[PDB]
Amino acid sequence: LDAVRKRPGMYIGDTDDGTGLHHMVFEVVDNAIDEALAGHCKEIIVTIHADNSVSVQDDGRGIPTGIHPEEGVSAAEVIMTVLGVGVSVVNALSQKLELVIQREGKIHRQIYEHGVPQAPLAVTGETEKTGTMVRFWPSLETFTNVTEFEYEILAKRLRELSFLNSGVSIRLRDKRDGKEDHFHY
Ligand SMILES: Nc1nc2ccccc2[nH]1
Ligand SMILES: N#Cc1ccccc1O
Repeated sequence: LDAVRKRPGMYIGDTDDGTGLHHMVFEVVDNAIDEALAGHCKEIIVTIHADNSVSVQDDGRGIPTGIHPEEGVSAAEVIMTVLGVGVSVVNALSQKLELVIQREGKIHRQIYEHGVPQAPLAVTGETEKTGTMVRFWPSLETFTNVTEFEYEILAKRLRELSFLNSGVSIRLRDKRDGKEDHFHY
């Protein structure tokens, strides 16, 4: 990930005018849509939190948790840390990122800071549900001037995605002012 950290703009887009900041969400959403497509209920929830973080939840199968035989860490950590630019870029450029995977009857959690895992992916509980959730706090060392998410920019893109990925439900929620949308074709 040091190649990303060296020139963030070349991977995510302009880090001063809001372009890159919003692209962070769209990259995560791309992965969440793929996950939702492979499951039964086919829904994603994008939430803008009051503290300027964003979470993306899917109801897919959960991304794989087993150890990657080459890399020697969880397959989930490989997705988050090894170079559509990929969600590893989002991770590298987030001051904090929380991953939650529900899969094979277990809840798994991991925290990253600036792309660095704070501990290995760990089982924290049992669950009947399946899916993946990522919440990320964009790094204010990287993203300047426009540091807050504009609802309308997210809504515009998610609407476009709902037509293309027809039969995937996309919910957008803003916890700052209560605004919400439900895109479903
Ligand atoms: N604040 C801060 N920025 C970082 C960038 C890369 C790795 C660790 C870091 N801690
Ligand atoms: N959110 C989300 C997500 C789903 C699958 C793989 C990576 C992700 O960041």
